[PDB]
Amino acid sequence: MAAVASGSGEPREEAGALGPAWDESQLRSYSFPTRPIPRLSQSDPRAEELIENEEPVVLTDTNLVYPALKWDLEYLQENIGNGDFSVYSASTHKFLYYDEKKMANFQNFKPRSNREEMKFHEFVEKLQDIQQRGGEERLYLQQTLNDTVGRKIVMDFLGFNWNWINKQQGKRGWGQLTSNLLLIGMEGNVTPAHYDEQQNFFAQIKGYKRCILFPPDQFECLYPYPVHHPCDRQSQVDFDNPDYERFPNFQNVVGYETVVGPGDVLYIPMYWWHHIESLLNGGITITVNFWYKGAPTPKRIEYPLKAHQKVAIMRNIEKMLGEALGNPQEVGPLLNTMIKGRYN
Amino acid sequence: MAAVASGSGEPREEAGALGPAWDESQLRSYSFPTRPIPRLSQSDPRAEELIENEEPVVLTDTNLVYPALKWDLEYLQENIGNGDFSVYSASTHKFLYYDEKKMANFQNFKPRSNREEMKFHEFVEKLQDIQQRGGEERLYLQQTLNDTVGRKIVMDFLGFNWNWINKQQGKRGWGQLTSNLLLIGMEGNVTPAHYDEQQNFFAQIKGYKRCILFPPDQFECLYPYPVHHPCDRQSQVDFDNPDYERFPNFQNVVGYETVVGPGDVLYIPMYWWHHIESLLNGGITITVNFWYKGAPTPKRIEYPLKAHQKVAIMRNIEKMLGEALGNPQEVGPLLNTMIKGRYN
Amino acid sequence: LADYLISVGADINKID
Amino acid sequence: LADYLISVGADINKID
Ligand SMILES: O=C(O)CNC(=O)C(=O)O
Ligand SMILES: O=C(O)CNC(=O)C(=O)O
Ligand SMILES: [Zn+2]
Ligand SMILES: [Zn+2]
Repeated sequence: MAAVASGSGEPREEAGALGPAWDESQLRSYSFPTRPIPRLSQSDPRAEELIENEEPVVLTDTNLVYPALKWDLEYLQENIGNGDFSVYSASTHKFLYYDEKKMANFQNFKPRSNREEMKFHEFVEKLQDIQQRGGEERLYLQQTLNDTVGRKIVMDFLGFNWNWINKQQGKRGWGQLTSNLLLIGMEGNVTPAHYDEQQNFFAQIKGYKRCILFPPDQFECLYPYPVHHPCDRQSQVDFDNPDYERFPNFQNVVGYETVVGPGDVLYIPMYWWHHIESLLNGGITITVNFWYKGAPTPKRIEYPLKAHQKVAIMRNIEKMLGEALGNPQEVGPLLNTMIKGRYN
Repeated sequence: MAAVASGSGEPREEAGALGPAWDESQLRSYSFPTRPIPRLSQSDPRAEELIENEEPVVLTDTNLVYPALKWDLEYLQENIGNGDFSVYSASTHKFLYYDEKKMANFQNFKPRSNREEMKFHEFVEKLQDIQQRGGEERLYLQQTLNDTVGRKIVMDFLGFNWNWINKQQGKRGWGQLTSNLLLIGMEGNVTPAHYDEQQNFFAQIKGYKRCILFPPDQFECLYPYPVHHPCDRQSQVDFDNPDYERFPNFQNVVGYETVVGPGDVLYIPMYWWHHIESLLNGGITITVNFWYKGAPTPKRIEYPLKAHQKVAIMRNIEKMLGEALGNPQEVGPLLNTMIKGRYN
Repeated sequence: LADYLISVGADINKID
Repeated sequence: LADYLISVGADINKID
């Protein structure tokens, strides 16, 4: 009987009989099924095939950020330098991303998280203050690595496996590395489902993160915000309380998931939705991603179109209409007028 | 109490005490209100103002087609030449226009009228055959005037008031005259509501036609077919039996109407919807229209946009998506995906 | 471009 | 053009 959906599978055993890395109670509970993302060696031809076909895979032995595996708050505070770091703060576990430039278009959007620039030692101290007073405030540091980092971090950065990732960039025809985002979160933090328009090698350093991915063909089930809204590219669906009246096809969504730990690298293909959560009671998490611009669009389109190309078309229709109407608020009414009693 | 809608008004009296030109029983009955289109002399500055503002007006004294006022079936059969004339045939009074080039896109569209090419004497004879046998078949001749017409028709054509209409073309910045369509219909024939993308001076020659116009801002109430459908630019609504479940905003439509007779010229502005019916029991009708390409689009758009510019935008979105998806049938599903739970 | 989207065609109820 | 509509941007969850 057809009535597969293993999810992250049986938790892995840490070497030296150090016990399970995590347990099922540290995962949040959601309404949809999932199947596992494959975990493979970087020397496995299957892994090359998945990356080539823009499908996710966890690579267990790239050594991509090997020198960063010794990173923790004390080491970073000593060596990360005196630059500013963007720290998001929220009274909820969900850190929904928003584009500050688009907030003028939507005056009624009130962010639930707020950004504060601070030095790294201030970040560590605010964490301490929270932890000792039993506070419910949550922090998520998210900052691109820049030229202000200290000498030891430079040394560690130079020690990444550029041989391997530069070869991937070349083999896939991708554009330049645009940035490395340092992500330091508290246990239980969640980045809600969204897609990015760049290719991502997501390199886990400390702690464990559950990553739930959805292919671009589930656009219909995930209901992104309007393109001019500050939450462009993020799902409108509250995974903790899905509104099935507004979002009926969320009842059909099916994810791919994995739990990445220190040394793992997750390939998140461009336009793939991803929901990322730091495991409950797992301590702080540290990740560095590697964002690459996608390979150029082919000069002559080949049919059938891929799912992500249809997403690109819809985004461009929304952008063009916003510019032509002179106001993004008129996009919706025009689109509805175009469809009602004509295409629906 | 605000609870104006005169319609065509009290029928006009024919000169020489020849009685009313028409009576209310010769008009079909419809569900919506209407107000009158103004009837003015071409020397009235109000008429110039209406044409300039792309609003309809009936001009009563242009002499635009003065030499054609003696036209009837016998005169035309003698002098119109031996060319082919497109004659549409239908078992209904409604002659819904369709684009034969688009029929490959929609295999399930079965036209209710059929086109037959014939000589003018064959057209007259088929009319006779119908009239004598009490048949229910209906014919509508619709043919652009071309270089095959006989010498007397050339003389009559040369006698049109080109001084007047060439001045209008110049004053409005319109493009070239593209064609003169000769329209010869049977009493009771109806051309269902549609808009054209050219400017039209509609010159009535024989019989009376009731013209019901709707401004471009009633797009929302009139539900045009998809752009790739053969009935592009025609309303989907059956005015004789409006489906208010599919077309709810047809309950809000408001028209402008008039009855034109011999010597009248109706300005039908580009993008204005028009429904045209030859009066019941009024005999055959003869019209010649004058179609002009619109004035060029301004280089820099000025806001707010006019209603017809929003129509132009929607048409271009539908066209572009058809080309990009490689198949017009995919337009609807993509548009719905773009709107559902996002803009509606 | 914004200018292109406002551009009009010249389609009319007449066979080509 | 058909090519333009398929073109992608480079937007990511990162402040400029
Ligand atoms: O790690 C997180 O919490 C969120 N990360 C991303 O969305 C990403 O790397 O693209
Ligand atoms: O006269 C008719 O029956 C139909 N005419 C038109 O749609 C027109 O002239 O644009
Ligand atoms: Zn992301
Ligand atoms: Zn017309």
